[PDB]
This record gives sequence, C-alpha cells and structure tokens, in this order.
Amino acid sequence: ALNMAIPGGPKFEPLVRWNEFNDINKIIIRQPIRTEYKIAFPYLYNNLPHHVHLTWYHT
Amino acid sequence: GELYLDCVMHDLRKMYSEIDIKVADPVVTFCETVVETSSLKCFAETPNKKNKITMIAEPLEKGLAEDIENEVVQITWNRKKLGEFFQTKYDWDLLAARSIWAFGPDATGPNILVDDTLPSEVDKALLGSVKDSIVQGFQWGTREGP
Amino acid sequence: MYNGIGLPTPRGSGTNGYVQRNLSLVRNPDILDHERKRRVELRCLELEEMMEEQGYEEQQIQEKVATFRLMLLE
Amino acid sequence: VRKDGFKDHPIILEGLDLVEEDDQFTHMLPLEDDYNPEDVLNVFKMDPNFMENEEKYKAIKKEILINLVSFRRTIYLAIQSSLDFEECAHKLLKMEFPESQTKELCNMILDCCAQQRTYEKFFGLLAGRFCMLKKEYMESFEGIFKEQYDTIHRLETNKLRNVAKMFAHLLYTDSLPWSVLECIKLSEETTTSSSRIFVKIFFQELCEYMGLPKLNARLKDETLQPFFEGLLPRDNPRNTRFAINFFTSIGLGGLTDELREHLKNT
Amino acid sequence: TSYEEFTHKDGVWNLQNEVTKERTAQCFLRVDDESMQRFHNRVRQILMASGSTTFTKIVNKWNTALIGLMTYFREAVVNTQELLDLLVKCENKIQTRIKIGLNSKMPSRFPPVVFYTPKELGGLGMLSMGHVLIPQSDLRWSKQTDVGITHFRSGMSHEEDQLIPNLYRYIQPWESEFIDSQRVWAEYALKRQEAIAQNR
Repeated sequence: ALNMAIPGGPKFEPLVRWNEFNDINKIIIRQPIRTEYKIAFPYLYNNLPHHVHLTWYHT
Repeated sequence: GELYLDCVMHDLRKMYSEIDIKVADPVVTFCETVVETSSLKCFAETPNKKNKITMIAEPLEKGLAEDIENEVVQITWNRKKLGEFFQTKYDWDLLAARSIWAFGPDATGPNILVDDTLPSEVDKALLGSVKDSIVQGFQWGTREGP
Repeated sequence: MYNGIGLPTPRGSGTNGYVQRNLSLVRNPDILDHERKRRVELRCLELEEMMEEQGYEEQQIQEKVATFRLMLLE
Repeated sequence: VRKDGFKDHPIILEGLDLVEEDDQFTHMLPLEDDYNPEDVLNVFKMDPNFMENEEKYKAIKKEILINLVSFRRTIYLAIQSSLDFEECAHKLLKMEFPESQTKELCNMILDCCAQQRTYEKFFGLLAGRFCMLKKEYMESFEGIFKEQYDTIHRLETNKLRNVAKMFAHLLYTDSLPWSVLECIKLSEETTTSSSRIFVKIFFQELCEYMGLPKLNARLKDETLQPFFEGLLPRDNPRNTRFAINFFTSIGLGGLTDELREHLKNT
Repeated sequence: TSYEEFTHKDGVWNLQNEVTKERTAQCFLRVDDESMQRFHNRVRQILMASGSTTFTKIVNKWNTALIGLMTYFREAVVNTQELLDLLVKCENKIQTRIKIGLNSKMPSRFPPVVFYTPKELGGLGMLSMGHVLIPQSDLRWSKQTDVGITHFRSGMSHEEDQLIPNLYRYIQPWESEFIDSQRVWAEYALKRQEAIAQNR
C-alpha cells in the first residue's frame, strides 16, 4: 500500500498508480530512515498513509 | 517516544482530522550549558540610564542541577536550611549560600542566581527592592535562552 | 523499490530490476577585584566570634580581626 | 567457571600430553581408602639381585627407548563496457582482484589512457577513486609514478601527454601526495627532453585547472620544500638559470621569481 | 563555486580564461527534453516502419539514428540519466520487435549473441547501450540537490558478466577534441609557415 519493499520481500504494482519539509537547510541527516522504519511507523514516517495495515507489536 | 507519537499522528490523521497532513523528520530538543565562567564582568543598564547591573555566568556543580530538578533543595525552605544543605554536602560558603536568589527558568530549575555583591551591599535595601524584577528577568532569560 | 532507491516495477521497463549497492562509493580582572573582596568577606565570616557569646563586643572583635586582615593583606 | 565451562583454563592443556592413554592405566585411588604412598621404591637399597635388577632396568630402558593476458582482457572489456568510472570501479570491486596485481592494475590504467588519441578524464577520475577508496592503490600509483619518471623516454608525445594528464589529475585533485614528486629533478644535464616536455605539459595542466597564486601557495609551502629541492635546488646556479628560463619559457614566469632573486644575490 | 573545482565525468566544461589560461568557471552540460522526444519519436518511426522491413535494415536504422544522436551529443549524455532509461527501453523494444517478428519471446532463444554478432560474421551488430549500470540516488534530494551515486541498477538482464563494450568509450569527448583540434591546427599552421619559409 505504500510501495516500498524489503529486498527479501516481494514487490508489487504501485497502488496509487514544492515542500519546505524537503529543505536541505532544515533537515539534519544522521541515520538513514530506511524501509523498516517507515513500515513500522507509517503515520510517523510516510506522508499520505493510505490503506495501511498496522503490524503487531512485540509479543 | 516514536511509537507514542506515531499513535498520536494516527489519531490525528484518522479521527481528529480527516486531512492528510505532512510530517517532517523527528529530532530531539537540547538545552544550553556553559564550560567556563564569563570572562568579562558584563553590564547593562535601564532605558533611563541610571540602574546599571553587572553579572557573570559560570558553570554549576554536579549534583546541584538534578537536586533542584528533583526538588531535593527548595526555595520554600529556610535560607539557613538551604545554607546547611549547601554547606554539608556541597561545602559552600555561607555567604554564597545566603546569596542564592532563584532557581532556573521555572519553579526549581537548574540555574542558581547567586547575588554576592560587596560593592552593592551599601544599597542592599534597593537591591532587595529590585531583587524580584531581577528574578523575573533571570527567569525570562533562562526560559528563552540566547 | 527498496527505500526510495530504484525503479518500482520492472514490468514497465525492459530491465529485470536488481538494484544493488555502489561498492565504489568512498567512506576577569574585575572578577579578581571582586574576588579579593570576597576573600575579605570570607575572612569576615570566618572571624565569627560566636564563642564568647557577645553581641556588639563580638562585632567589634570581628571588626578588629577584619581590619587586621586588611592591614596584613595591604 | 561453571558457566564458562573453564574455557580459559581447561583440563586439557598443551605441554603435558606426552603419554598415551592406551599405555596409561585408569585406577581409582581414594583419599579415604588405604592409599599407600609407596616410599619403598623411592630410596636406594642393597638388593642381592642388583645385577638382575640393573639388567631389567636396562631392558626396560631399551624397550621404552596466461592469467596476465586474461587480466588485461577482463580489465579492457570492463573499461570499455563501463560508461562511468564509478561503474568501472564498482565492477572491479565486484569482481574482487587480489592486491598482488595492483601495480598491474595501475599499468593497464596508464596504458588504457596511453592508447587514447585525446585525453579523457575518465581514467584520471578512476585513478583518483582508486586512490581514495584504498591506500594500496595510492601507493601503487606513487610507485608507478616514480617508475614512469624513470621511463619517460620510452613513450611517444601523445602518450607522454596522457601520462602527464594522469599525474596532473592525481595532483591538482590531491589523489597523490606531492611528497613522491621529489623524483623529478630540474637538471638539464640528466633529464631528457621528453622529461622536460612532460614536466611542462603537467605543469601547464596544473596552471590551467587550478590557479597560479594557488599553485604558488602549493609550491612555496615549507613542508614540501624537502620534496621541492629536487625541482628547486638553488645550487649550481646554471641549473637555477635553467629552471628560471624553463618556467618562463613554458609561458608562466612567476614561479621562479624567488629563484631569480636568488640568482641576483648569489 | 564553493569548496574547489569539480572533478567531473566530462559533462562539465571547465571554462579556460583567455588571458590567464586558467579555468574560471564551469559549464554543466545536459540534453534538451525535446531531443529525447525527437529521438523517441525516431525510434517510434523505426517501429512504425518495422512491419515491412528486414532485420538487417532495422539494425541499420537503429545504429544510424543511435550514432547520429550519440555523436551529436557525447558529453551531455552522461548527465542525463533519463536518456539512458530511454536508451535501455528502446533497445529492449527493438529486441522485443525482433521477438514479435519471430514467433517467440523466449529470452534463452534470444541471447545477446544473435544481436551483437556483426553481420560480417553473419549476425546483426546492433550497438551497445544498455549493458551498463544506471546510477541510483535519493529521489527526495534528486529534485533539490545533486547527491552523487549511491546504488546501481542493471540495464537489462544479460548472460552474467558479458562486458559488452559501450560506444562512449570509443567516441572522444568534445572538450578534448576541441583542445587537440586547436593544438593540431596551430602546429599545422607553424609547419605550413616553415614549409613556406624554407620553400620545402
């Protein structure tokens, strides 16, 4: 539903098919925000989260 | 935490607003501390150029910040009780312990306003008269931070 | 497809896919003048004279000790 | 000790297993049992069968007593297949050559630019990326740079032009240090005409792609004057005259104004 | 320019001053979008006329248009990565048009041996664009900045290593061509002057 995939995970079609948040003078980069982070916290990391299924947490 | 804020943003995006809302990067907030004292005895003065105030900023000790933040010592204590607290375990001078005026940016914040002035003890009644306004200026300065 | 890197599907293109890592990427004098008076006031407080249990007599003894300390420092 | 299983101090230790377990015997002698200390055989005795005992002890003692061509082909095919030097270095790190042939790798870098009619910055950027990934390619480039200065005269004019552009693109990009550049000596007696033309083309590319006050700043710092004293001797002053007129007749001037006033006051 | 000069992959002309003979500026070179539009329309004309055209003539049309565009542009090609995507897609589409002209789309039945063999050896000899690796970087910061190369994608799935040679490693760059042209023509002018002067 958000069209990014694990290298071990399968790939699919895109389901759907300027911002000052993308300013380089307001973004500090220390660690990369990778696929796992955006999957685990979709409302935190993925703008426009649509039809997103939230995972189970740690049993 | 990130799970807490993702839950908050999920509640905002689903129940409390129907609007798709862009989210920036998560960062943290910092504070301001110092390493060495103020090398200049620096002053300012009132817009009517009569009252001239000179003060220096220096680092605090180890346990004092967490003690004020946990309210181990209080300004609600007696001044002698606060002096005994600063003199038994922090080994302060009694004059420097009685020189303490206010604590930090808020109620019991980790900054210590020491007013030890022998040139200005000749007008210490006027100094105590302007003590409260010095306390709100100190609280506002430590609240904002330059 | 992985992260924001790579084409989302190889069906549209003629590629197979297989995004892979670039291995070739590299990797104070007024403070001292006040501190002299602070040491003078510290000597004034350490004079104390709270052993004879006097009032103005202990204040006069502490003033005598303070003027003795000022004469010794000067 | 029970959790680690006595890993640091095992029961089986080296330096004490000099006896076979088949020849040894396992007997359980307890402390609470009547364990004889066997002090009878420890001391010497005057046995009447001493000759037979000595014979038995002596009997017991006697009983116990090519690829380089395929390397060139693979290197050249990967170079001509690769569009970018980034893709070329990534392909070479994919195929993972051993470090025993990094000088041969530098050799087929310099030869693949030597085959070019016109200099392309592809090979210079590849050389700089090889310098800036691992240090061993940089040391191989330094050693082959000294060897190329030893063998300037073997190459033709466009070949020496391309090799001069290699060493320029190593040095204005700071991919090689300036410390190995003391192999060049500005001496008209020993250096070849090809060496002088090589140094002239290399310094012309330096003066083109980076500024001449910046070049004088790079050339007049005191730390690299132990490596510039081959270039700038200020001794046997006909060689100083040769250096002055050489850096003037290139088209620069300027760089030898210190040598000019040295010639004036000496 | 901040930092220093940019050691660039021949698609930036370092601009030499006439007086000081020094690079004082940099000229980033890219390809116009209408040029890729016209090239894609030329490939569309090739596939348009491919219904009654033999395979060798199709390879000739492809190679002619490809070397015309490639020798016209050369240096600015490497800065335009969507041109490389169009090249890979059009190479795959003409190979797919060959797989439509035959009644098989089997990739084992269609190796690159049948395409990259020259017709002097009885093959086709169609040229080599898409046996390279597309550079990949951040799509967030690609629109704003220039962030270098972080990853690589294959052009098309070929048989393992291949190392099929790219044509840009046989065409000389424009800046080197102009510099060598000026040097060679000045040297020829001095040679002609010497021939006139000695009357030799």
